[PDB]
This record gives sequence, structure tokens and C-alpha cells, in this order.
Amino acid sequence: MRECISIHVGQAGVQIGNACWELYCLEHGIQPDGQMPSDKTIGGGDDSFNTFFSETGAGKHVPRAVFVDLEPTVIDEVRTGTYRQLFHPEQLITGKEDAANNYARGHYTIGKEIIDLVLDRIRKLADQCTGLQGFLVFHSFGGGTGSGFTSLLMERLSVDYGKKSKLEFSIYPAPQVSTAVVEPYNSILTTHTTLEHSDCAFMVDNEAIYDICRRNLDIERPTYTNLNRLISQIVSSITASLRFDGALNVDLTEFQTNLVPYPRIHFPLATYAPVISAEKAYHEQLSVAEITNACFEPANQMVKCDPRHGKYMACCLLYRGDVVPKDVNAAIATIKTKRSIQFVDWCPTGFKVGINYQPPTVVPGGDLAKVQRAVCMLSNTTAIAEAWARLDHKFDLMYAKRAFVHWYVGEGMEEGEFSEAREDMAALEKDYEEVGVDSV
Amino acid sequence: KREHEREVIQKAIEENNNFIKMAKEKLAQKMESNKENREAHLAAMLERLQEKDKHAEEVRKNKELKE
Amino acid sequence: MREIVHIQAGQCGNQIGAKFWEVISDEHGIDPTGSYHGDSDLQLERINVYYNEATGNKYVPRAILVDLEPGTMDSVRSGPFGQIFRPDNFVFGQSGAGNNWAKGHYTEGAELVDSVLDVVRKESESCDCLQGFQLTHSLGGGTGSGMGTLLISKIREEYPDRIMNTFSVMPSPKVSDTVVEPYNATLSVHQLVENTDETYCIDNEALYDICFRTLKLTTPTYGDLNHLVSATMSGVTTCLRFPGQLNADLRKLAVNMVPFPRLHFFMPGFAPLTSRGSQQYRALTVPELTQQMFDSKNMMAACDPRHGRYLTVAAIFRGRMSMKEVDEQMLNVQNKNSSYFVEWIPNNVKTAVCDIPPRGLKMSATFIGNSTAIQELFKRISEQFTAMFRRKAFLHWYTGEGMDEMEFTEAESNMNDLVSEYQQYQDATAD
Ligand SMILES: *[C@H]1[C@@H](C)[C@H]2[C@@H]([C@H](O)[C@H]3[C@H]4[C@H]([C@H](OC(C)=O)[C@H](OC(C)=O)[C@@]32C)[C@]2(C)[C@H](C[C@@H]3O[C@@H]3[C@@H]2OC(C)=O)C(=O)[C@@H]4O)[C@]2(C)[C@@]1(O)OC(=O)[C@@]2(C)O
Ligand SMILES: Nc1nc2c(ncn2[C@@H]2O[C@H](COP(=O)(O)OP(=O)(O)OP(=O)(O)O)[C@@H](O)[C@H]2O)c(=O)[nH]1
Ligand SMILES: Nc1nc2c(ncn2[C@@H]2O[C@H](COP(=O)(O)OP(=O)(O)OP(=O)(O)O)[C@@H](O)[C@H]2O)c(=O)[nH]1
Ligand SMILES: [Ca+2]
Ligand SMILES: [Mg+2]
Ligand SMILES: [Mg+2]
Repeated sequence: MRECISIHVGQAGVQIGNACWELYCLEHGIQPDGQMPSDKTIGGGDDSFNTFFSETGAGKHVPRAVFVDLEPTVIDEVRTGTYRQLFHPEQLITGKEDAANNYARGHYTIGKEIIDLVLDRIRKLADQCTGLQGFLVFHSFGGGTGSGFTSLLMERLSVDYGKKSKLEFSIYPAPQVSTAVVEPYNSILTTHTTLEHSDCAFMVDNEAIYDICRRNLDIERPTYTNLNRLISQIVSSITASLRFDGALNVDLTEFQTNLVPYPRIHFPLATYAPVISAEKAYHEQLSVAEITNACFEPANQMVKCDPRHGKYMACCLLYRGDVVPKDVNAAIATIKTKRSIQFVDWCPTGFKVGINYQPPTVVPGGDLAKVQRAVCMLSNTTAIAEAWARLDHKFDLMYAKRAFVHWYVGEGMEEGEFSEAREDMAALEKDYEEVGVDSV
Repeated sequence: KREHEREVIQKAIEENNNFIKMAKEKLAQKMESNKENREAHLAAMLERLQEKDKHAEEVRKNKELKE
Repeated sequence: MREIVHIQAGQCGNQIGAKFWEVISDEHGIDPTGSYHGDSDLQLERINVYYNEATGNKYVPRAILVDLEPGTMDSVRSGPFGQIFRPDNFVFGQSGAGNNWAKGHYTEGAELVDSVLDVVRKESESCDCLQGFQLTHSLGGGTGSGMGTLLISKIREEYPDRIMNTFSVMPSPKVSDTVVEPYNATLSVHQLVENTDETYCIDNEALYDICFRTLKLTTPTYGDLNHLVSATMSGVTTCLRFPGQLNADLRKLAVNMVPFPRLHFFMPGFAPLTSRGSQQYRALTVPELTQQMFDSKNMMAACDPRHGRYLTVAAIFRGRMSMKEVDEQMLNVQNKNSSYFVEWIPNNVKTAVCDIPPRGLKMSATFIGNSTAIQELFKRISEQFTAMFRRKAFLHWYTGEGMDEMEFTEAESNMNDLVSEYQQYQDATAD
């Protein structure tokens, strides 16, 4: 048991979902038709991969997942694509009219028409769990559905499932691939609304991923496909602790204990390595020391910010592949003596380490070199508040003129909701400032 | 001690229930307030158009009473 | 899919309307009979946005053809692709409005409008999920202007939550010497500012200036003006008609382009615009292409963007080209022309690239700007309006239909407010 249900919301959530589940299948040896020859227990089981996959009597391994979008064309590609046999038709849910990059339409006008159906389908999955751990919710900040519907769903999930854990993978907007001027509005609105209902949220800065694809993989103009394959590797690293077993494989929930010192301070910074092309990986072994060192290069971060000018409240290292504790300990020792790693005075300075022996996997036709060992660092740093600061400033510029606000008001929202949301974000920035101040 | 133990878990239950309750009520309130607002905005739009219809009748009436 | 219902009213509306359908039918591989004879699946992917499917795998434009002049009915039907339109979607009066806005809006056009609504309703009821409407018309005449704006109000009443988009041809003395056109235009703008979500300002002044100066045509026919319009209309609807990320529907476009409800009048633009002599795109580079589309000479509205600021911009590049180069050049333009983009709307310029180029060009760029400089258009009309209204010239044409001169005053005032509002946000600063 300890099942995990994934919910993929809007285009970004769905398309990232595609990449994640394809990768999971390849990591576990699950075919596109759902068959898994190595699984000798037919129709069920309590293996580690069962946290993410249920099983049918016919031997099909089915993602514990729901895909939701307010228009049909993205999910329609799942329905007709390579892994269409993987999902039951009822797991893939679509409306006919999207939120038009408007939080109001995602949370209210359009979202309300489909929310009950979505919850019913999620309930169907939950009732098949013997020990449900919680939910993972994938969505953009900037889209109308990703922002508006997600926050509606999170509110309703808190009612129907209480304090059952809810984690987010949230796509933070970047101008290189953004599709709406109002994405700062949608971002602040959903962040405010979801804050009390989320236990932990992994922000993914599209610009950070964009830069990584350009610099480390020599991709001239990254597409969502490029971005999502990288993002999936990082999500896989984080969930691998749940999907594989091993003596040194520390569960994500245990990292969470360290990562969340106060309820609102639940936004870890993810850093991943190695991201390297096949051309450059050839005849190049990246050691434990090398990939570990790369975790403190801000260019490898999932969110653009500078931890060297902030304070740490936690540092977690999630290794996978050919890695043993001896080498990790040596690597960390070196880093302790050379890097800019200052902790707040109220938390221990020790790094928490987990190791999963299953090696990193890559999708065919991908950009990433297949490597023998990889690492994802999860740190709690005051620096991540930079991301809030940038968004909040963009919000302030437009809202001072009430630009585009009539679109939200026309859908029933009030200016009070905007100022309330913005005030919460101001308080959040203040929170990250306060935790960094020394104790009396 | 047993009494304290009972009071701790009871408090845990009550806080969880209060969180669920308040989340339920706040959402119900928001959806209702939102529906009222949208309905009012659409209603005000249609009323403006109805006034145009009224004005057009008056224009056509004005034409008749000049010939 | 997400259906759009097209309406075309009056001579101008039907002329540019027919050209629009000719151009996009070719792009989608639709022939004048309605049969698909193309090769690319991209052509059929979003065909239902503009086309209904019929028996024998025929594709029929979701188009409604309106005019008080019965003659234009035959003009369309006799033209190329004239046979593709649904017979029952032709709605006709018995005589033109004679450039009388009042006739089109309050009397004779008001007598015909229910017949048009019946056709709208029939088309709309067969939609999986109607997203909105698209009207082509002139503001200078009587039917397209008067009856067209009546239609908008009546449609809005029955479809208040759908998007209303117009392609509005603005009058110019350089093309038409009809003296009442400033009245009809002002009365129309009075309606459009209140009842449309987005309006493309197709300025005959600009169309003439482009043909005369740039393309060096001594005598421009309406056919030559309409080539610019049709090319523009193809460009600004590309994101609606082919698979893509940016502004893929009418509402998303409006949400990206309209920061304030009244300020929804766009300056369209197109590149390349070059004579057959010299360049016909012989190494017009992405940099050159990009600089041209941001120049005054390439705007379909006779306004200088450097006399104002952009609130929002949409740029659509078409053809095979480097997306990296497009990205770099769009950044470059914004960097070097920073003053001309409002600082209090971050990232207000959005860019799309469509692999499918228009007919006869290897690459092109289409421009949609919400510029405060559009006030130059309204000021031009306002000046011409005043010259007439101070003398109450030809005013008996309109009062004769039952109008009051107070409505002229209010229309003039509302358009003047629009100008000062565009000026307000032009002068605004972040600090
Ligand atoms: C008027 C005449 C000016 C029109 C002609 C063609 O249909 C037009 C072609 C168009 C020409 O543009 C040039 C050469 O400057 C021109 O259209 C204009 C000037 O507005 C032509 C000859 C072409 C050649 C275009 C292909 C390519 O994109 C280049 C150019 O368009 C532009 C904007 O540069 C074409 O394929 C057009 O066929 C006529 C017949 C004209 O004689 O009367 C019309 O109705 C016309 C516009 O269709
Ligand atoms: N990394 C990544 N980001 C994406 C992807 N698709 C969209 N985005 C980002 O998500 C934001 C837009 O939100 P979407 O998910 O496309 O919109 P939506 O959730 O479908 O909401 P609506 O379309 O308005 O109903 C932009 O910032 C995009 O850059 C994707 O596949 N991968
Ligand atoms: N660009 C362009 N403008 C046109 C065309 N036809 C007419 N116009 C302009 O439209 C204005 C007159 O409006 P029309 O469309 O001709 O008149 P109408 O809509 O049919 O209304 P009535 O004739 O009065 O019943 C003038 O300013 C013309 O310059 C055209 O084919 N192309
Ligand atoms: Ca099993
Ligand atoms: Mg979407
Ligand atoms: Mg006419």
C-alpha cells in the first residue's frame, strides 16, 4: 500500500504527465499495452512500483492517475497516442471549452461544470487503494486551467480527504514559452488559494529548464518536448524513493520532515545532475563527487535564484544508480570546505542522503545521455523567494493600472480577491525574510 | 495521563474537522458570491441592449410622427 | 471543435469577405466545389473552425452573406468560390441604403435583421462549441456600417458570452468622395466601442498609401486594396486555423490583446510589402522582415506607432525559418524600441511561428498591435465629422429616418472619450 495518486491538470500538467509515465514504464519494464513480464504476481501485489501502478486481472499495469483539461485536444493525443492502452478511458477527462488563460474561468465559470465528475473519478482510484498516502498534482501557474481549476480541485480535495498529503509540481512562467500576458495574475491567485491546501510544492521555472536545454544539451530553441523530458527525469528522481525499494532508499516523506520547518515554508529548490549530451558523455565518467558538486552550481537549478546569497534550512541529496555511501561522504566533505553553504542558526547543518540503486533511464529519441549515476538535490533555501519577488513585481506593474482585470471581474471575481492574494504573497516574502534572521 | 492522552487526540480530531468545515464553507461562499457577480454583470449587459431596442422603437416612432 | 460564425455585410464586407474565403480555402486545400484536394493533415486539423462538413465529404464555409442591395448577391455567387457558399445563407433586401447609416441601423436594415438572425441561429445551433462571431464590413457606407452594427447588438443579445470580432474598413477621401462617410463612421465607432470585443482597423487611407507609395501603383483598384486586406486577414486568423500554442482562439486573443474593454481597436500590419521591381523577397532576412513589420509604412491603419505606445502586440511569422532567429530579432526590436512599449505591462509582445506560408511568399510576418497611436485614425475621422456637423450638412438624411441630432453629439463625444483614454494610458508610467 502507501499508494500515490497523480493528477495532471491543464496542458502543462498533462504533457508533463505523458513524459513522466512514459519514463516510469521504461524504468519498471512496463510495455505500452501495460504488460510487465517481470511481474509474477498477476492482478495485484504490494511491490514498490504498485504505489504508482494498479494491476488488472489481465496483467495490465495501470497508472494511478487522472488527466484533466477543460478542452479536449491535448488529452485527445493521449487517447490516440502510443500509451493509449495504458489508461482506462475514464482516467482521461475533458471538457469542450478551456479557461482562456483566465483563473476565474478555471476556478469558477468553466471549472465548476466538471469538478464533480473529476472528484468522482479520483474517488474511483482512491477506493482501489488499501493505504492511500496522498496526491501529486501537476499543473502550470500561468494557464487558466492550471491555475484556476487546480486551486478549485485542491480546495475540494482538502474537504473530501482531510489532511491527506498533497504535493505539487508547479510550472513557473518564463517569457521564452509563455502564452499569456496575465500569467502573473494567475500565478499569484493560485498560489494564494492553494497555499493552505498544499503540504509541499516543487516549482519548475520554465526559464531555468529552457536555459539548461540550451546550454547543457545544445538545443537551439527548446520545445515543450525538450523541456518535459528533462522535467520528467527530475520528477522521477523525486518519486523513485516511492517506486523502488532498497536498503539505503530514503522515502520522500522522510525528506519532507526536514524540508518543511513551517507549513507555509514548503517550497524546496530542486537541482539535478548530470544533464549532458551523448556527444559529450562519450568517454566521460561523471563521478559521485562531480555530480554532487554540480548540485551547488546555480545553473543546474530548477528555479532561477541564488542560494549563495540566501540561507539554507535543509539540504537533501537523492542519488540514483552506481553510488555507495563512502563516495557520497567524501564528496560532501569536500563541498563543506569550499562552497557557500550557510545555514540558518536554528537548524542542523547535516545533509540528508538517500540512495536508489536502479540506474537512470532515458527515453529513445531524447537529448539526455544515459549515465551510470545521477543526483537530485532538494534544498530549503530562502533564495527561492526570489521567484516570488519577480512574479509579484510583474503583478504590481499591471494591477496598479488594473490592466486585464475586467476579464476576471466579468467572470464574477472581485478586486478584493486580487489584493487579498497579493497581500498573502507579501506576507510569504516576509516569512522567508524572517526565517533567515538570526535568533536572539 | 490517560485523561491528557484522550484530550490530545480529541483536539487533533477537532482541529482537522474545523479545517475541513471552514474549507467547505469558504468555498461554498466563494462560488455563490461569484455566481451572483457574473449573473449581475450579464444582466446589466442585457439591460443595456434592451435600452437600445427601446431607443430604436422610439426612433422609428419618431419617423412616423414626422410624416 | 470551436466554431466561428462569419458574417459579411454590404458591398465592402462581401467583397473582402469573398476574398478571405478564397484565400483560406486555398490554404486549407478546399476547391470551389468544397472538396479537399490538399496533401497536409495540418490543413484539415482545425478545418471545422471555419467550415461545416456536408454530404460527400464537402466543406461549406460557416458564412452568412448580407446586403440591402440585391445585386451583390449575384456578384458573390458569380465570383470564384461563389458556388461554395450555402444557398440559404444569402440574405438580401431590395435596395441599398444609399450611404445612410440610419437606414441600415434603424429602418430598412432593421426590417431585414430578423431574417439574418434566423440564419445565424441555424448555423450556431449546429456548433459543437461556438466560440464567437466574425463580421466584415465598411463603416463608410450605410448597410455594412448601419446594419452591421445593428447585427452585432442583436447577436450580442442572444450570445452575450461569446466573442464578437470585426474587420472594419475605415473610410478615406483618397478612395471614396462620398461626403457623409464621416457621419457613418462615427456612428459606427459609437456602436463598436460598446458592443465588440475586438476590432481590426482596416484603413482605406493606409491601403491606398501602401499601393501608391510602396507598391508604386498609379491607380489602385478595390481588388488591389483587397489583396492587402485578404493577406492580412489570412495572417491574423492563422493562429485560429492551424494547430499552435499562441492565441489559438478568439477569447485567448482578446485576453492577451485587450487590457481595458473599450480599447480593443487594433492596428494590423503585414510584411513584406515590396514592389515587383527590386525585391520580391530575394533575401529579405528575418531581421529585415522584423524591422519592416514594425514600421509605419507596413501598417493597415494610417497611424505612426512611434507617435504612441504599444499596450499589447501579437506577431505571427509564417514559412520555413529559424525560430531561434525570430526569437532573437523580436527581443532586439523590443530592446531598441523599448520606449514604444508600455513599461507597466511586462512581456506584452507575443510571437507565433506557423510553418505554412501564404500563397506566393516563402516567408511573411503579420502584425497585430494595440497602440495608443490609433487615436490618429479616430482624430482624422473626428476632424472630418466636425467639418460636416458644424453646418449640419446632410443631417436631414438621418433625422428623416427619425434620428435626433443628440445621437450625433453622443457618438462624437464617445469617440472623443476613446481618444483621450488611449492618451491616458500613453502618458501613464510605472512610477
Ligand atoms: C492589382 C495588382 C496590383 C495585383 C494583382 C495580383 O493579384 C497581385 C499579386 C501581388 C502583387 O503585389 C505586387 C507585385 O506588388 C499585386 O498586388 C498588389 C500590388 O497589391 C498584384 C499584381 C503579389 C504578386 C502576390 C504574390 C506575392 O506576394 C507578392 C505580391 O503581393 C504583394 C503584397 O507584394 C500575388 O500573388 C498577387 O497575385 C491584381 C489582379 C490586380 O491586378 O487586381 C487585383 O484584384 C489583384 C490584386 O488580384
Ligand atoms: N514545461 C512545460 N510548460 C508548459 C507546457 N505546456 C504549457 N506550459 C506552460 O504553461 C503555461 C500556460 O498554461 P497551460 O497549461 O498551457 O494552460 P491550461 O492549463 O491548459 O489552461 P487554459 O488553456 O487557459 O485552459 C505557460 O507558461 C506555458 O509555458 C509543457 O508542456 N511543458
Ligand atoms: N477596401 C475596400 N473598401 C471598400 C470596398 N467596397 C466599398 N468600400 C468602401 O466602403 C465605403 C462604402 O461602403 P459600402 O460597403 O460600399 O456600402 P454598403 O455597406 O453596401 O452600404 P450601402 O451601399 O449604403 O447600402 C467606401 O468608403 C468605400 O471606399 C472594397 O471592396 N474594398
Ligand atoms: Ca503484481
Ligand atoms: Mg489549455
Ligand atoms: Mg451598397
